[PDB]
Amino acid sequence: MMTMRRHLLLVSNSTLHGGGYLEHCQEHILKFLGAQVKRVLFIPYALHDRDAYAKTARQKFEALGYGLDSVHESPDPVDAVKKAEAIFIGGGNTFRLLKALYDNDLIAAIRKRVLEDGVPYIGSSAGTNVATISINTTNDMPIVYPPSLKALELVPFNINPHYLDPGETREQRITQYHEEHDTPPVLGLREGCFLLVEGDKATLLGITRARLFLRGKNPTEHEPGHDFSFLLG
Amino acid sequence: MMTMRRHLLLVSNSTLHGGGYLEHCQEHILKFLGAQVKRVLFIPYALHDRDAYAKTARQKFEALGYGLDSVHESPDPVDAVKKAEAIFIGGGNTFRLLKALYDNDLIAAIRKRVLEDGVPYIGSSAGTNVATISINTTNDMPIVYPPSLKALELVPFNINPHYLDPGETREQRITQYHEEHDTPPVLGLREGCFLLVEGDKATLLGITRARLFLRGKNPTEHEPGHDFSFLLG
Ligand SMILES: [Ca+2]
Ligand SMILES: [Ca+2]
Ligand code: NA
Ligand code: NA
Ligand code: NA
Ligand code: NA
Ligand code: NA
Ligand code: NA
Repeated sequence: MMTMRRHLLLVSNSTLHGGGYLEHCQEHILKFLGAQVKRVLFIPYALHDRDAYAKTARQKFEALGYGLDSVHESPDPVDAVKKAEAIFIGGGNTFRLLKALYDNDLIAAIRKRVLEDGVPYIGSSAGTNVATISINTTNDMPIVYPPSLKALELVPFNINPHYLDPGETREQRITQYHEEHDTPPVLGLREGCFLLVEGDKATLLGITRARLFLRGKNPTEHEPGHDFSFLLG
Repeated sequence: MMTMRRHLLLVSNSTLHGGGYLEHCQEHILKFLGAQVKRVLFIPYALHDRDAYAKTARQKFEALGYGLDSVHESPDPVDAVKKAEAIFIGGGNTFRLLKALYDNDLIAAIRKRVLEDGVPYIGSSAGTNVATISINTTNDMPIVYPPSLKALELVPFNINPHYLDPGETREQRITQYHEEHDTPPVLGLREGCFLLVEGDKATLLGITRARLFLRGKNPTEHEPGHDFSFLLG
């Protein structure tokens, strides 16, 4: 099941304005990866300049004591995922990222490595969206067309990153999704939120609150430290 | 060709805050439809409560002197489009609207009625997006998955409605689209803009400016009255 195998750190936003790349989440990255991970595999596909993206991510991970391989430098991305000790999918355009995961045959390979082999997964922004059941609640523009909005399904609910309190407001847009048939919960992570998933346990971390939307129900609001395990099953 | 057959009125936004539904565009609706049109066929699919939407649109069109039929009350939507004297597609969620046009077999039927038979088409917001080549530059959330982002193709360029001057800014999001291969121009219509297309002529109307994005180029900015015929070919 998920109990001994799933490890996810799902970050809303990579950079606090004025802060460094991954700075506000760096302590929980260290605790999450530990020293049993030596190199992280980065997926840069959400941004167009993958070389510049990978160089940026590498500088930060090397500072934290990890090597960084970018899948876009491997001749065989599936093999790179097969060998990964940890996977980090960064932010950018969520549709570009999801289409690239399908185009490179990485949906099944990443799900396998994370949920079957127990490899830790870090997402930020678009990379948090693609950890979820689907990208239905992204904020991004549909600049390309993936073959489905279904994503890695590492968790069975949706996430709206960089959730924004009151052109439809964010809650209005999420309410329309919940007009659709049988749609799953939508966890609104504000900019300072991250969700740590360890097996069947999920915990809100960071310094901002998260707003939980359920179909047909009034949203319920949740403080850092909040137990979200019930969203997993 | 388009010269004697295409008639489009593409509105960015249906309601100015504080104003009435379609009030800021009502003079150009009257001039566009004339008295040779007696009834308008409404497509309400962008919103969930289609009955309430149709009642709202009908009140406004009846005030302007037109009957209003809603396709969602016809037993055969294709037949309703075949018989329409004019088509109005209103705002709501663009993905819900486009998927519903495909689900109801209306993409080919509306293109035929407008571009081959010369029936006038009015779009607002989501209904302006679906008049274009594709919905790649919508602002809306992907709450459902149409089978393609290709739309009615009544014009060969993209439109970003409710364009917003400086979470990626609007220009940043459009610039990412133009990182993609061979993407067409993106006309940014601000809230007060509408585009009148008559055959091979296109004219910006209203009381706000429009910002034109071309792949690899600095955006060029355009005053009401501006001739956009070059975007059509
Ligand atoms: Ca997003
Ligand atoms: Ca839109
Ligand atoms: Na994004
Ligand atoms: Na694998
Ligand atoms: Na999601
Ligand atoms: Na909309
Ligand atoms: Na037709
Ligand atoms: Na468009």
